[PDB]
Amino acid sequence: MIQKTPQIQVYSRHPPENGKPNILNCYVTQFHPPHIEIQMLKNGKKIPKVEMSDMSFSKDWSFYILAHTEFTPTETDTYACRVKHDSMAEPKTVYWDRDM
Amino acid sequence: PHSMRYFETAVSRPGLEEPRYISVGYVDNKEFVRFDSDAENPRYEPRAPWMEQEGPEYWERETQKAKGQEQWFRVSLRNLLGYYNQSAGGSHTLQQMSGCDLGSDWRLLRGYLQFAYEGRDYIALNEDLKTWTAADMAAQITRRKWEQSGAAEHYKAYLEGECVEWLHRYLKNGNATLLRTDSPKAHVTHHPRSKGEVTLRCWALGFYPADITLTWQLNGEELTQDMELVETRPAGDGTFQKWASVVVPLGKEQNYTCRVYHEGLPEPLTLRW
Amino acid sequence: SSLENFAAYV
Repeated sequence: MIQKTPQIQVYSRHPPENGKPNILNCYVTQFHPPHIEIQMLKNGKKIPKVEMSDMSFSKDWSFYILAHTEFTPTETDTYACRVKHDSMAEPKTVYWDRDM
Repeated sequence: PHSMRYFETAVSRPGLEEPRYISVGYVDNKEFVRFDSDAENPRYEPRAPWMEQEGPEYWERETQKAKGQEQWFRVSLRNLLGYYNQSAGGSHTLQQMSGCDLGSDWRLLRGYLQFAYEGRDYIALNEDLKTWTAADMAAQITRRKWEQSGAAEHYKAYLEGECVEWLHRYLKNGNATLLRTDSPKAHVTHHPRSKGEVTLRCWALGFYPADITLTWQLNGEELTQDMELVETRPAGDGTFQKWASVVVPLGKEQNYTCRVYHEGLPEPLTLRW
Repeated sequence: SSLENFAAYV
């Protein structure tokens, strides 16, 4: 019953420079129940060795977690974060927008 | 405005006896310790450098407490199932936030104790550390139960004693870490938006602490309601990020200015495209 | 240092 849809932000740790190694972050917040499944993608393919921080929750009780992996931005490769949470009928995929 | 807090979470696992239990402690919003029942060897662990100071007896003692807490949440979870007439074939959550705040004059400013069931407020200890505020009918049962048992006195004592003791301790040991700042590195970017209109985005990166304020101004007035502000996010290295943007008429970008206020900035920054 | 809840459960 009690359910809250997660907010999702996908962004790099450092300013994006095509061809230069960086770290892609997928910050998921404001969700409940705590159980959640996160995946990060490069051209629609799961990226290996994606690291997940430990879960925590905010002052408003909603949970949050940070997923991140190494990546090198380019002109043609796409990067996204797909989230599966009981608050949604199907997994939500958010693409990385370097201007955000 | 210093503070310490412990955010505990217990999640029932259908069919199983033991719920998963996670406890995270913070000092000035910085995670410094954590305990997770899911680990191969459940134990409170350092999550910040200056906690290396503590000896083994400290972790052992904290870990023992965690075991105690686990039992408490397990029984509480079960009781809550009955209050709401819920089936145990599903998962449920019981959360707790507790701690203390120090005012300007380093004295105790406020003590905190609140619980949430299924992510919603259940019951909370009032600022007087004597009375309880219940959120619904079920909680009222708990409230009446705790007034009769004098539970508040137990919490008040921790909140005004041990809580203050250690917060002072941690603030002293992590002083060089907690009292530091990393002022933001900011810049303005220009982006297409729609016909005759472009987007100006003001970024603040690598800053610490998280507290910050970004504003846009047009003709000396802040664009209070015509500005998009993303929520502060972790860079992943201990610092934070944030930005605020505005959609402006193409050919008038210059008329807009961004200001960045951070406690690491003695004077606020003033940027533009 | 973490708090240990009172004997009384919810």
